[PDB]
Amino acid sequence: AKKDQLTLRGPLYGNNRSHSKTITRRKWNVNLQPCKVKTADGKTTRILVSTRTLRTLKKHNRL
Amino acid sequence: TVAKELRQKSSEELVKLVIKLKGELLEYRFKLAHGELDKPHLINQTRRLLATILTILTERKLNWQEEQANEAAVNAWKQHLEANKAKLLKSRAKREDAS
Amino acid sequence: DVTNVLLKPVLTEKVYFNQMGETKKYVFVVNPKASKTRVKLAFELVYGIKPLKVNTLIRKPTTIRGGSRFPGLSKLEKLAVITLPKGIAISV
Amino acid sequence: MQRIKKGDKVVVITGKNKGGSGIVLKIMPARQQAIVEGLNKVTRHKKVQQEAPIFLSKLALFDQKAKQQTIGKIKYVMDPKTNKKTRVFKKSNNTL
RNA sequence: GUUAAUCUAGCUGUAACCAGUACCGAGAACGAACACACGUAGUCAAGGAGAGGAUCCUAAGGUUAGCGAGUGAACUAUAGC
RNA sequence: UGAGUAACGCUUGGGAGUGAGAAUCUCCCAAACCGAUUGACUAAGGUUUCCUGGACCAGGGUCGUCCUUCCAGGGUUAGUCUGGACCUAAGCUGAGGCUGAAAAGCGUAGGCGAUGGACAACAGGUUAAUAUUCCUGUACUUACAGUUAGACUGAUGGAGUG
RNA sequence: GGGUAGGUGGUAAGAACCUCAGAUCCGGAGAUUUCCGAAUGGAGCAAUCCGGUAGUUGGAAACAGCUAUCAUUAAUUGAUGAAUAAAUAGUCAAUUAAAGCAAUACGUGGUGAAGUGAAACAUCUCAGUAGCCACAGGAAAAGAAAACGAAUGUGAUUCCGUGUGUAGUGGCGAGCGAAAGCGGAACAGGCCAAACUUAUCAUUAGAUAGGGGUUGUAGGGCUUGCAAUGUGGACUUGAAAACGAUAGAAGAAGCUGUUGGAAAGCAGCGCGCAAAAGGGUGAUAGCCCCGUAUUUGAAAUUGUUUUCAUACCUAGCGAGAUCCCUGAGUAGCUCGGAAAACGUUAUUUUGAGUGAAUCUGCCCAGACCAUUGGGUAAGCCUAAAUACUAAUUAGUGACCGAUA
Ligand SMILES: [Mg+2]
Ligand SMILES: [Mg+2]
Ligand SMILES: [Mg+2]
Ligand SMILES: [Mg+2]
Ligand SMILES: [Mg+2]
Ligand SMILES: [Mg+2]
Ligand SMILES: [Mg+2]
Ligand SMILES: [Mg+2]
Repeated sequence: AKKDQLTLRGPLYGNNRSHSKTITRRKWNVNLQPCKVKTADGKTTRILVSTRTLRTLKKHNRL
Repeated sequence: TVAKELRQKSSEELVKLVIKLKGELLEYRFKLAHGELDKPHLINQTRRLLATILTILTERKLNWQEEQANEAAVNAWKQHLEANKAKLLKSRAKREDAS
Repeated sequence: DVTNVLLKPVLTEKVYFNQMGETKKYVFVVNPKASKTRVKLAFELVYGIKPLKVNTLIRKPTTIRGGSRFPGLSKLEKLAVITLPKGIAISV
Repeated sequence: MQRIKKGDKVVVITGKNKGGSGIVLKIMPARQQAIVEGLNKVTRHKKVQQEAPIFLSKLALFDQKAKQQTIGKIKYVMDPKTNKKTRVFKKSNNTL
């Protein structure tokens, strides 16, 4: 699954409304990056996490 | 004719009754296979009998199974093995004489 | 050892032809799932003669009653013949 | 109960036979038939005088305790103090 | 493993389970809508002449090609000339 | 209606018998094709079509006392044969796992998967129908204990062979 | 328990029995419930094959009977344990849940066409329709205002009529089509986070379990007093009672004649009614039968309601003052898209980026600013009216009556 693991925010499906307004179905994929994390039992883990939650992790100092 | 079976030894006499009913039911059916069964109505009854008895040994917590806890036949088998001795002995003697 | 594996004997001309010999091959029909070990143990504990050899065949079902507006199917049965030593013979 | 039981006398109200008093032998309650002895003897031609069933509507019980051996209806409502359900004639009081 | 297990050779005894096993295997039982001139893996494969499983005739064995009986015109197919 | 027209899809002659009825069925005798086959054994398939007795609505390109049709009764017998209980190939499935909006897809260990590898039975006879299966005669194998003698065995793994 | 006098299911006569010591039958509750099948010991060509483990019986032993257990995954608990010393991954064990099916119906959610219309066609419509897929449920979803929107105003949601085919929107073409307001069915609003306080965690707590507190004419906490013992339910256990559902019991009244195969018709003289609904009976029956109206009744199982007790939750008016709290990668802003009636626009959502404030606040009243006025997001829960009926029971039809 190309959704992240902390939350489950998945792709968003929309239209590729070009000039002259021809419609074409298209997908938006979340930005996934392999940044680490540290749990409160040790067990440092590597999880595919999206960037929006990466910022939240960065400010709550969960690394 | 069931309360007259509850009162019986609902633990142990019923097991002997069950084995007797199975045996005589088997011999009934065998008699039915050939001729000489002149009361074909006895089968339906005897099966009908067991249906009650097991129904008791199932209401009580027990089982029909595990309650268990040749006049000239032996002579005929002895003759068979003796003939096998004779044939085997005759065969061995011919093999050892040949060599 | 329920001896529910001796359903019935079959009496045919072939059975008499084979039976009047010396080996005295009886025949029975047994539970379709039964096996030769269970058959011979059952014979031991129903009559009292430890049998010599046991043979089993099965008659696969076929069409029965042919064309009669309600055609049907026959019965799947396992016939086991039971052999006995030379000097012994019992009845059913 | 049942208006007609095996054994009791009974007569015919309608049909080719009138006042054909006789005894009942068999009753088939599922198909509403009765087999009254001495009535509707049809000469079977087997390839014999076996009877022919008569529907329970035609039949009617036969009073035998009144001087006028006439025909009447039946009550069941009489449950005698020392008895179970019984049959009693409406235009009389004669059990069975 | 020795305070003997395990194997080898022999003697006595015991046991050897489950399904298949018929018949057809094709100019009438299979695949072709059929008792349809078609198709379908492998095996056995006699004698004379012959290089041979070719070719002609026969053997072991096996079949009566499930409409006939006539006549012997035109005409058609097939052979012969 | 076309029409009682085309068609009836490779082959004979007779004697005796049966039967109400015969070209058509049973027997006999010839005759004519097959013979690297129309013969004999089996795999694949099909699923009782097999054997005996009976019947002749329908099916049979005619008829029929007869059929591979119909009806009643019957027949298939394994330590060694084909396959499981042993083995694996292509490949299939596939715990965890990887990837994928969803279903699913990919795939590791394991497991399946013969058309192949390894494994011990021959001859003859018998019934209407079965036969390395039943029977007769002679055999071998793989386990199990108990026993006599000898010997220290030596695998879930390594090697050789296969 | 009911219930009588026959019965052993239909093509079904005969044969052999059971039964009026109360069978069959009918209703409630039970037990048995081979094999495959989510299929789950391991396989597999579905309904077959091959087993392990622990007991017991037989046997000298293989071996065979007879019992129970043996899938995976997730959570929790315990044990064990790597490269690496400790630790985690992993492995083993124990307990508890589901995995599937179907009512071709209804609900939500994801994804999502084309035919066709436009007299062609791409924007558009068909259409967020069909289909595929996940997920339940007896109904679901939604929901208690950062609202409507123009006023001395309404006061959760849902559903019906109307507003209206309106205001608008649309290659301003085809077409699409509300939100207010109004009349109605039904009506309930509750609870956490955080301030503060308690106990304990090498108390580095920034964590665990309590108290307390729930918001807008702003509220609550913090300091201090008065009045309270009570309604109230979105609700736990018992007891009692009522009314039902599942077998059933009683249940009025007629003879005569003619045609006639048979009269129940037709005709004569009667009769009964809380029953002239219906079905059968040799032809069209109120009175031949079976029922119906009516009056009744349950050992056992089950439903709705009510009463009494029973927990948990729940209650009110004031005084002090720069005290503290009032849901952060959040609301916005930007780039691409969409839901909304609107073809992108206030409002609402978001894949990417950036990013605030704290009652003198924040948002809103179709771009926007000021004034005035309304409401307090960024946390949760919620019966009722509503949609649907393959199913059980009673019944209906200006519905079909064997090419329907
Ligand atoms: Mg051919
Ligand atoms: Mg060939
Ligand atoms: Mg040759
Ligand atoms: Mg040739
Ligand atoms: Mg002509
Ligand atoms: Mg002509
Ligand atoms: Mg012609
Ligand atoms: Mg404005």
